[PDB]
Amino acid sequence: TDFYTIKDAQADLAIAPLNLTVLLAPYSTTPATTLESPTDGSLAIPPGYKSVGHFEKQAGLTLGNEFDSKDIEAYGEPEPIRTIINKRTTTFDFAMYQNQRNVLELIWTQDFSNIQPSEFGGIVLEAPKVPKNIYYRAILVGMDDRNDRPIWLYWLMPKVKLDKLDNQTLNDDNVIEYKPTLKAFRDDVVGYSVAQGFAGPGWRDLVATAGFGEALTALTITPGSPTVTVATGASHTAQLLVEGDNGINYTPDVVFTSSAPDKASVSAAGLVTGVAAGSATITATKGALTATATVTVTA
Amino acid sequence: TDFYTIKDAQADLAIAPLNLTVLLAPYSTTPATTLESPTDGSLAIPPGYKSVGHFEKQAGLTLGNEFDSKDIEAYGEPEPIRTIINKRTTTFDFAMYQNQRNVLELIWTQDFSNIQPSEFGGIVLEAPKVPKNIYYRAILVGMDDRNDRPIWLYWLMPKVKLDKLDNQTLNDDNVIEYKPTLKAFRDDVVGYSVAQGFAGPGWRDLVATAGFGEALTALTITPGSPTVTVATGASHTAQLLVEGDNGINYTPDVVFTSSAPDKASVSAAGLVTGVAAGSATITATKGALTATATVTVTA
Amino acid sequence: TDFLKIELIGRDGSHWVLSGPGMGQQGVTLNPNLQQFYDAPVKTLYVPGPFGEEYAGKRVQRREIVFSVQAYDEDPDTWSTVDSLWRWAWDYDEESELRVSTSDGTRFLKVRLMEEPKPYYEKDPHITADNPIVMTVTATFPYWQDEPEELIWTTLSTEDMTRFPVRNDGDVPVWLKWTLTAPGLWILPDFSWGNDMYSRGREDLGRTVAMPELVAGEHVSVDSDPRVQTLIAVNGMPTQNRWKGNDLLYPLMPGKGAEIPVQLKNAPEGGACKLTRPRWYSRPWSRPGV
Repeated sequence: TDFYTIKDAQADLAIAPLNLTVLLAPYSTTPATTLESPTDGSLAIPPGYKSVGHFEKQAGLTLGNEFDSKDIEAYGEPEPIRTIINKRTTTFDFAMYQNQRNVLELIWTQDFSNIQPSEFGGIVLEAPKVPKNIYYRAILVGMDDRNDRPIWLYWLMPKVKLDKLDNQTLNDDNVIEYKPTLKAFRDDVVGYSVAQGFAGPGWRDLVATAGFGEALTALTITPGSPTVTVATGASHTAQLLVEGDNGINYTPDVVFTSSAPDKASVSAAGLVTGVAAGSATITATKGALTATATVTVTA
Repeated sequence: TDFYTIKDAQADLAIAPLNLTVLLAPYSTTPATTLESPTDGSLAIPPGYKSVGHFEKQAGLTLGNEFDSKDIEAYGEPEPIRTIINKRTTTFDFAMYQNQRNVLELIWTQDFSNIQPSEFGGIVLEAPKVPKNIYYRAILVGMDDRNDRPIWLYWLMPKVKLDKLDNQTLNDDNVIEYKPTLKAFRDDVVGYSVAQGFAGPGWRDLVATAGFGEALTALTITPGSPTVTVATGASHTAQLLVEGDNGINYTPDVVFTSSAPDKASVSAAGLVTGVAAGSATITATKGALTATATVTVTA
Repeated sequence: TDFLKIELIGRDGSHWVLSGPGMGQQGVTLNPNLQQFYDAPVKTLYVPGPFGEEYAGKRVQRREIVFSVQAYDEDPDTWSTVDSLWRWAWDYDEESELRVSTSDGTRFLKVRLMEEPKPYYEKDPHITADNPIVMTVTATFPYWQDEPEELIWTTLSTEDMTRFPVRNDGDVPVWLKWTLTAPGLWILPDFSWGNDMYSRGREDLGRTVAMPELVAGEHVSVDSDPRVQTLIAVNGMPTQNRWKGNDLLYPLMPGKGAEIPVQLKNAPEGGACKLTRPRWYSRPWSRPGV
């Protein structure tokens, strides 16, 4: 076998976080189990998560993994036979620009919900007597826009705490930025400290190549004998689902066509509307794969 | 004697890993003893070894060797009389680009074979509650193609473990790269922790110069009286082997010719086909060396 | 390494390979830095003398071996099983065997728990499922042993005599055990082998001791070691009571051996004599010396 076939490298599996955002929520907010909308697989942020807005570009966002390790020595062996990873510490840091309430609360370890602006809008934010140990929920979601099929790759940290804050320098040519480091702790309710996830039409394309589940080879359809009504009513339209053999809905990816538009007019989303009584053929195509469904239309 | 003769340097013995790949396998996979195919000496990767894909060019792949030493000093000697290398630790690191399952499993020290993509392809990879001590088998194979005669030089590490993971920086102009460091442990079944090997037609050219075995001086051939049949059947073709005095098959390197193509027609690989009854001369040449065989052909 | 293999046979008969070929197959490996494991601890006595202190003798001490093992597994449940089995392989009252195998053969030490083991790290061991146990075992008998050599001599004659071939290949003296059947008058060797511990090294070179006449059913065990009584009758009779201030005083000195004579007389139905000779060493391995 030649070297290229052995390497079998795919460039499409390289994902560039073209636009990234960090969302913080109070510890009372229900943690985000996934960022994929159940109804249509879009980007769905749970309520309570609020973005920290813009942050510095050159600094970027840095994710840090620290391993505590211990070598195990054997009496009859010169090298260590095993190593134990006692713990894995996850942190992330970035340099926020905006001066909004959640950013300032995170920076000062204080709850500024009771801060009432003065008659002319001025506010004063006092640092607490003793620093307050406050935990938040973090969503670090980035988007790679490729051929109008975005890939949303995200990190979920159900419990983050301000670990350190670097010195900030005031320069008459630069805006004031706050650069905190946030350390992730394990949440008992969800059972993990950090999770990494992927979503989007691009990831739907690339999941089989990445190797999660099984490759798409068969294109099954929702029951292929639906009854629709010409007259307006409950049964004047019917929705069709196009699924793969690996339990993935490929309806957005496939192309809906109707061989007999007079009987059932098919939309892009997969809605067949009864127009004239008889039988119609609905076909959804995706590359080599094709689908077929015979729709009955009644006046 | 002049330094040219005394140095006797051979630039051909300098091998550049022009294209390199890293293959990882689960610890249950049978270790690779060699990467040379027993049939034709081509590159053979055992089943279960999967490539990690593209990795960063600038970082390259770095192999680290660390020696733990102890000086033995004598009472009647000022300098240490001896030194003892208690152990040698081998590691290697590199920066993967692709976001595939084996890469992510290595990064997170978790098995993701049971991760089912959601209805729209999204996946979520939670980090383990306790980091898991997982071992893999590594093949680091590089190829230097010179004069269309590649040299495959490889490192076999039957037992590798994630020792440490470098910090990830997310920049809106760069893809996400995972930079692991993998430490090699000694596998009891194969008896070594790291091995280095060479293969390929270029290496077959360079074995004698490198100094392994003995130099090719005699070009012997398979028994020189093969009987072949004009009529199609079991004995209508006969295969000839060209070996050296050092026990190396030089059939691909030598050139097969037939003095009497009417009797036995010889192919490039060394197959003589009976065409007309009689006797034929088959000659395989390599530089100054040559081998000859008198083939008998029967109607 | 393949030059050294360490095994443990527990009080319950479990077999563990701590080091060498096949180590860690039962889940437990041996950690480095084990102490008082090789040489038998001996303290030498010194008494005041004209030029300081004069040598007065030696006393061998019991072994106090402090070592550590590592119990490991991939899952905490099986790790707990392995740790429980390892603990079950030990006891305080009864001893367990610790074998060392090298090119010089296999030598074992009988060891028992001196104190409670010290297991696990500071956190709960189910996290790592790979935890060390610090063992403080003791060898009341501090000498490494091989299987003792047993020789049997059965005779049907009333009067007979035999020559038992005996030799001490170890570096320490050994004490012989005799099993004599009854009835009959036995004469057993008590050769000094040049040992001068009773100021009779040359006088007792060919010394023989006559046991009391044994009545029917009074089979005797005659153990020369100081730990055990010399004469024990299997039926509880006081055989030593008829033996008139006499004893076996001499062990088999290292590097010495011969054909020791055993005589039987007045035996209406013959008799059987068994000689057990221990093989004691001060090290787990050593080349033979002579």
